[PDB]
Amino acid sequence: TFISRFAPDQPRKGADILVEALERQGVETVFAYPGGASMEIHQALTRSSSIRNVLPRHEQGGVFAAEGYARSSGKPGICIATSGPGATNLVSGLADALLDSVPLVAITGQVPRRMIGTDAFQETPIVEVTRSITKHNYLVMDVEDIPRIIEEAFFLATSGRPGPVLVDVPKDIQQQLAIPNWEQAMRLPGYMSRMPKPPEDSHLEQIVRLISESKKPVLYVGGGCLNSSDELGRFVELTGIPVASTLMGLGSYPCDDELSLHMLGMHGTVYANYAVEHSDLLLAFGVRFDDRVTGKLEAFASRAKIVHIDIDSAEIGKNKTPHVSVCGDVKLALQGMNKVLENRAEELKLDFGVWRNELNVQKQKFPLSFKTFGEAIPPQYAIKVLDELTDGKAIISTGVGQHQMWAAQFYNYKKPRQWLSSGGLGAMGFGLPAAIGASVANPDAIVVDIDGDGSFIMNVQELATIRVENLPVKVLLLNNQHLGMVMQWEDRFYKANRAHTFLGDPAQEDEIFPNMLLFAAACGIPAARVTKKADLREAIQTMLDTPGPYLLDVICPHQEHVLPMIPSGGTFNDVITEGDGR
Amino acid sequence: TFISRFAPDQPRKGADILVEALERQGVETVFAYPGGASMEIHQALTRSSSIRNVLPRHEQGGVFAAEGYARSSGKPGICIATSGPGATNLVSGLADALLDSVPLVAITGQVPRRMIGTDAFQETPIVEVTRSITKHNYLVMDVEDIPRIIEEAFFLATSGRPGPVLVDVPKDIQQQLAIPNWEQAMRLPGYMSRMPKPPEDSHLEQIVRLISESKKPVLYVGGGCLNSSDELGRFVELTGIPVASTLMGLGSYPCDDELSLHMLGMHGTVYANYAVEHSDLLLAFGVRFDDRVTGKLEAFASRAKIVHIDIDSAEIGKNKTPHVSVCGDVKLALQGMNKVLENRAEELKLDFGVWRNELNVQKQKFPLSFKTFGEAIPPQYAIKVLDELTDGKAIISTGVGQHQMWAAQFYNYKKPRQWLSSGGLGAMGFGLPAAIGASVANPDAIVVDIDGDGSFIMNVQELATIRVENLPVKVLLLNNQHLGMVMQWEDRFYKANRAHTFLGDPAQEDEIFPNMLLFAAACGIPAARVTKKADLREAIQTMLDTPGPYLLDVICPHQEHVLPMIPSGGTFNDVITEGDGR
Ligand SMILES: Cc1cc2nc3c(=O)[nH]c(=O)nc-3n(C[C@H](O)[C@H](O)[C@H](O)COP(=O)(O)OP(=O)(O)OC[C@H]3O[C@@H](n4cnc5c(N)ncnc54)[C@H](O)[C@@H]3O)c2cc1C
Ligand SMILES: Cc1cc2nc3c(=O)[nH]c(=O)nc-3n(C[C@H](O)[C@H](O)[C@H](O)COP(=O)(O)OP(=O)(O)OC[C@H]3O[C@@H](n4cnc5c(N)ncnc54)[C@H](O)[C@@H]3O)c2cc1C
Ligand SMILES: Cc1ncc(C[n+]2c([C@@](C)(O)OO)sc(CCOP(=O)(O)OP(=O)(O)O)c2C)c(N)n1
Ligand SMILES: Cc1ncc(C[n+]2c([C@@](C)(O)OO)sc(CCOP(=O)(O)OP(=O)(O)O)c2C)c(N)n1
Ligand SMILES: COc1cc(C)nc(NC(=O)NS(=O)(=O)c2ccccc2OCCF)n1
Ligand SMILES: COc1cc(C)nc(NC(=O)NS(=O)(=O)c2ccccc2OCCF)n1
Ligand SMILES: [Mg+2]
Ligand SMILES: [Mg+2]
Ligand SMILES: [Mg+2]
Ligand SMILES: [Mg+2]
Ligand SMILES: [Mg+2]
Ligand SMILES: [Mg+2]
Repeated sequence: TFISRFAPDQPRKGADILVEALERQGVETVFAYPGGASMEIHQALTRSSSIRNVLPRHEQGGVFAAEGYARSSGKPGICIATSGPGATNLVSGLADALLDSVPLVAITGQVPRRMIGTDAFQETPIVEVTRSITKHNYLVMDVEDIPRIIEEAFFLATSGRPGPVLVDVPKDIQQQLAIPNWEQAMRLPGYMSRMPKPPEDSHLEQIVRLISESKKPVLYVGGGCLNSSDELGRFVELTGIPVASTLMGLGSYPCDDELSLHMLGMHGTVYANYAVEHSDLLLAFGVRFDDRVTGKLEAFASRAKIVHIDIDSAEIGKNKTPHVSVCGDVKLALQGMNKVLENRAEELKLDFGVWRNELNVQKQKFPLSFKTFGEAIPPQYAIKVLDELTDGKAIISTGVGQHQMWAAQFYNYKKPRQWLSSGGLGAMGFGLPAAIGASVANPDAIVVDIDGDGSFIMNVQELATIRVENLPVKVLLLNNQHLGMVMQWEDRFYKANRAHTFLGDPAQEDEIFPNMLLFAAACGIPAARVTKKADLREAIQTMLDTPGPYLLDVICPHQEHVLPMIPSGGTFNDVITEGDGR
Repeated sequence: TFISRFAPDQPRKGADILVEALERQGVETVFAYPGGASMEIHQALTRSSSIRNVLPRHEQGGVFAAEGYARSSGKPGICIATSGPGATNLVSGLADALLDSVPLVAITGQVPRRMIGTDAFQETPIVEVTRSITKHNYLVMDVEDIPRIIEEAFFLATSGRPGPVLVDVPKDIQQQLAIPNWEQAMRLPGYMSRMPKPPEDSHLEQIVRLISESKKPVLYVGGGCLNSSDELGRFVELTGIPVASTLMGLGSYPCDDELSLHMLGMHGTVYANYAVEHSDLLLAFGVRFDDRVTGKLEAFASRAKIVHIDIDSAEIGKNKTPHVSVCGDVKLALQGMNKVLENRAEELKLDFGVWRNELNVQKQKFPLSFKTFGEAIPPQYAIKVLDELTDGKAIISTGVGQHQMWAAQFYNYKKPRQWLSSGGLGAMGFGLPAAIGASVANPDAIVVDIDGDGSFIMNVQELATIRVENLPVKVLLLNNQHLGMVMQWEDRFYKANRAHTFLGDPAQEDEIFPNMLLFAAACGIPAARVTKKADLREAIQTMLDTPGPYLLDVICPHQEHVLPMIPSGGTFNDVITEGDGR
C-alpha cells in the first residue's frame, strides 16, 4: 500500500495534499520554477522524499523538459510554474504537447480566489488562455477537490489520445488545512463512456481479407504506434508489407530494416512517397493525415483502399476519407490481426515480393544523397557518424529546421522514444530542454541534442540546468549561421533574397557568431569546435567519451538544402530532387 | 428548526434532495411544466406538502408568472422546465429578469451527464445559451452538489443587484441516491468579498451638505428603491425635494402626492423632464441612466451636480459621469442621511418652495391630457376609472406598448410592487402570466392585467391556468386592433405607412378581430365588451364585483398617441406635446 507522511486524521495544507496526490500517481520528477503564487507548493516539495525537482532557468525550458521526459519514457511529464508571467511562459509547451499528443500535467499557482478577476498582482486568466491549446484544464475552487482533480488530470493526460492538462491552483487553496479523501470518484461520465472499446473480430478480419486481395500494400505508421513496436514488427513478419513512417512515428519500425521505406511526406524519401502514390492498400495506423505528409489531399494515395485505425474518432475521416475504419488502440488491433494471420497463414499465401522489388528499384535509383565539398563538413555526414559511433542507440532530440530533417533522415532509430522532435507545432528551442527531460528519465542512456544555431540559442539558458543537475547531455550543434529552413525557401521561391535569416554578425561576416563555446564555458560545460571533415569523427568520439555534458560546434556550409522536397500542397509529380543555394 | 421528510441517515433521490433544498429556502410556490428530463423533479414535488405547483400552459408563461410572483412580493420566483424545448421556452423570461434586476431561480432538467455533447434527445446546451442573459448559471455534475448549488443560486438571485440564476440538472443526477449535507459552505469568495459595505458617514454628510448648497434639487428614483418607500418618504419630508420616478420606480414615492413629478423620460411628463433639465442637484437613487430616460446624454441634467447611489459599482459612471457616488444599498444611505437631516435640521434651514413653485407652474401649464371623441372610449379615461373604482390599491401588470404607457401615466400607484411591467427588455405577453404570479403571491389583492390586444394574444393560453387555479385575475384589455406603439411611430416618422401593424381581419375590416370574449369563454372565464364611454364605469365595476377571473374588452379608437414624446436620442427642446393619427 501507499505510505503517507501524514496521519489519516491529521489536517495538512492543500499544497501538501497536492504533492501527496502526485506521489500517489507515481510521480518521481517534476520541473518546477518558484514564484509567489506557488511558494507553498515548493515548500511542500522539499517535504517529499520521493519527488525530485529539476529547476529550469525558464518556464518554457520547464515545460519542454517535461515533454522530453514524457516522450522518452511513456510517463506523463509534470511541470510547475507560478501565476502570471510563469504561467504564460508555459504556453508554447502546452500547444506543442497538444499538437503532438504528448501526455503532460501542468500545475500553475494562482492568486487567491477572492482576487480572481480584479487585475490582481501577477494575475492572468490562464484557464481562459489555454482552453484551446490543452486537452482539458481546471481551476481548483476548493481544497477538497485537489485529490479528485489531480487524479482526473493524470487520467485525461494519459488515456485515449494523450495530451496536456493544466491545473490552476489559487494560493489560498494551497494554504488551507484539510484532511484529503483519496477515495473520491472521478467526474468524467461522458469521456469515460465514449472511450474506444477493444476492436471487434468483425472489423479485424475484414482488414486481413483486404490485405490478401491487394497487390501493392503500404504501411503508413505514425506517432500512435509508439507503444506497438513489438506488435507492429510481428505484423510485418506475417505480411511482408513495407513500412513508411511519419516524422512522429520514426523508430516504431526499425529504420535499418530492409522492409523500411523510411520517412514519407514533404521531405520524405522518393521511394516512400512512390509507394504511397502507387499503392492499392494503405494501412494508416496511428496517423492523422497531416498536410506535411499528404500534400494535395485528392492526389494522396489516389488509387488505394485506405484502412485507418485511430484511437480518436474525430480524426477518422477528417482530411482523407477512408474505406475501412477501426476506432481503437492500434496495439490491440495489431494483436488481433496477428492471431488471424498466424492461424490462416497457409490459407492466405501472402507474398508481395513483386511489389517490394518494384519499390527496391526506386530505392536504388533515388536514395538519400548529399555532396561533400572539399574539407567542409556535410551536416548529413555528421549525423551518420553519430549514428555509427553510438550504434543507433542514442536518444535524439532536435530543434526545428534543416538540422531536424537531417536528424530524421540520417539516423537509424531502432526503437520508438529515441526520437524526440516537435512535429506539429515545430517549436524552436525544444531540443536542449527536451534532452534534459530525457536524460533525467533515462539516466544510463546516450542523449544527444542535434540542434541548430537559431534553435539552440533560444533556450541556451538551460545549459546552467544541465551543469547544476550534472546531466550527461551531448549537444551536436549543426552551425550554418542561418535560419536554415527559411533560407532554403528564400532560395527556392524568393530568388535568394535574404530577409533576416542570417544569424551572424554582419560587421565580421566571416566569423562564427555568436561563439557557442563560450556559452558552454559560462556554465562549466566542456566544448569544442570542428570545421574540417577530417577532424569530425574524432571530435564526435571525444564528445561521447568525455563524461558528463559536452557541446560540439559543427560548422557547416549554409548553402545545403534538405532534399527531396514536395512543395506545400503539391503532388508526387512535383517532387524536387536536386539543387541547393550554390 | 426544519423538519425533513427523510431520516438524516436515509438515502433519497437527488430530485428529493433538490425539492427539500427549495423547502429549506422557504419556497412555497413553483411554476413547473413537466417533461421527460424533469419527471423525477415533478414526482418529488408531489411528495412535498409545503410546495404548491402552478402548472402553466407554456414555459414562457411559467417564467413570466415567476417574475410576477417575484416583482409583487420581493421573494424569488421559481420556475421549472424540462430539457431542450422546455428550457429554450424560458429564454425570454431570463433576459427580461436580468434587464429588470428581478430575483429568479430557474431549474431545467437535462439529459444524463454521459449524453451531454452528443446531440441527444431533447438536448440543448442551455448553460451556454443563457450565460449572457442570466446573472449566473450552473450545470450540476454531482448529486452531492445539489444543496450547495441551490443555496448559492438563491443567494446570488436575491443579494446585491437581484437577477435570474439558472440551474441545469441532468436526469441521472435526479435519480441518484445520496444523503444530503446541508452544512456545506458556499463557494463565492470573490462575489462575497466584493459586496458593498454600509455607506460611510463621510459620503453621506457630503450629500446632505450638497443639498443645503443647492437651489433646484430633483430626486431621480428608480427600481432600486422598491424596498425603501418608508426611508424615501421620510427623506422627502426632511428635504421637500420633488420626486421624478422611472418606469421601474413607479410607486416608490406615491403618485398622488403633491411633491410627485410623476414619470420622466421619453414619455414622461413635461414638468418632470423640465425639473431634471433645469436642476442643479440630481439625486439619482436606484437608477441606471437608461436611454429611454436620458435621451442625448450630454444634454441630460447638463447643469446639475449628479449624486448616484447604486448597489452595482459597474453602473456608477457607465453612461453619465457623476460628481458624487455611493456604492451601496440605497435603503441604508437613506437611513443614514435621514439621521443627519433630523439632527442638523435647524442648522440647515432647507426650503425649496421657490423651485417647487417654478415646477408647479409647469405642472399647471403642461399636465397630462387626453381628448374625448363623441362616445368613443379614451384608453386614458378607462385606466383613470379603474384607479378610482379600486382606490389605487390594485396590483397592476401590463403588456408592452401604448397601453403600458397609459397604465403608467394614469394610475396612481401608492406603494411599490403594485406596478409589474417589463421595462428593460419590453416583452409582449408579460401581462397575463405576471398577473397569475402576483395573484398567487397576493391572494387577497385586486390584480388587474391592463393588456393590449397584440400582447394579450401572445400568451392567451394562460387563461386556462387562471381558470384551473381559480385565480381572481381581472383583464382590462385596451383593444385598438393594432400594434399601437409601432403604429404611432409609423404615423410620426413614416407618413402613416402601415407595415403589418393591423391585427384585425382585413376581409371584415370593421369587425373586432379576434373575439377575445370567446377566448375567455373557451376557458370558462366570464367576459364582456364595452364600446361606449357611457357604459365604461358600470362595466369596470362589474368586472371588479364579479368574483373570480374576468375579462373586459375595452374598444378604443386606434388613432390615439402616447404623449408627450421626446424622440429617441433627443433633448428636452425636442419634446412633442400634440398630435395623433387623425
Ligand atoms: C520543419 C518540419 C518539416 C516536417 N516535414 C515532415 C515530413 O516531410 N514528413 C512527416 O511525416 N512529417 C513532417 N513534419 C512533422 C508533421 O508536421 C507532423 O507532426 C507529422 O507529420 C504528423 O505525425 P502523425 O501523422 O504520425 O500523427 P501524430 O501527431 O503523431 O498523432 C498520432 C495520431 O495517432 C492517433 N493515436 C494516438 N495513439 C493511438 C493509439 N494507441 N492507437 C491508435 N491511434 C492512436 C492520434 O489520435 C493521432 O491521430 C515536419 C515537421 C516540421 C517541423
Ligand atoms: C415601450 C417602453 C417605453 C418606455 N419609456 C420609458 C420612459 O418614458 N421613462 C422611463 O423611466 N422608462 C421607460 N421605459 C422603461 C425603460 O426602458 C427602463 O426599464 C427604465 O427606464 C430603467 O429603470 P431604472 O432607471 O429605475 O433602473 P432598473 O432597471 O430598475 O435597475 C435598478 C437600478 O438600481 C440599482 N439597484 C438595485 N437595487 C438597489 C439598491 N438596494 N440600492 C441601490 N441601488 C440598487 C441596480 O444596480 C440598477 O442600476 C420604457 C419601457 C418601454 C417598454
Ligand atoms: C519559435 C519559432 N520561431 C520561428 C520558427 C520558424 N522557423 C522554421 C519553420 C520551418 O517552422 O517555419 O515555419 S525553421 C526556422 C529556422 C531554424 O533555424 P535553425 O535553428 O538554425 O535550424 P536550421 O538547421 O539552420 O534550419 C525558423 C525561423 C519556428 N519553427 N519556431
Ligand atoms: C415579443 C415582442 N415582440 C415585438 C415587440 C415590438 N413592439 C413594441 C416595442 C415598443 O417594444 O417595439 O420596440 S410595442 C408593440 C406593439 C404592442 O401591441 P399591443 O399589445 O396591442 O399594445 P398597444 O397598446 O396597442 O401599443 C410591438 C409589436 C415587443 N416589444 N415584444
Ligand atoms: C512582491 O510581492 C510578492 C513577492 C513574493 C515573493 N510573493 C508575494 N506573494 C503574495 O503577494 N501572495 S498573496 O497575499 O496571496 C496575493 C495578494 C494579492 C494579489 C496577488 C497575490 O499573490 C500573488 C503571488 F505573488 N508577493
Ligand atoms: C419519447 O421518449 C421519452 C419520453 C418521455 C416522456 N421521457 C423520456 N425520458 C428519457 O428518455 N430519459 S433518458 O433514458 O435519461 C435519455 C436518454 C438519452 C437521451 C435523452 C434522455 O432523456 C431525455 C428526456 F426525455 N423519453
Ligand atoms: Mg470491404
Ligand atoms: Mg562522405
Ligand atoms: Mg541554422
Ligand atoms: Mg463635494
Ligand atoms: Mg372624460
Ligand atoms: Mg394594440
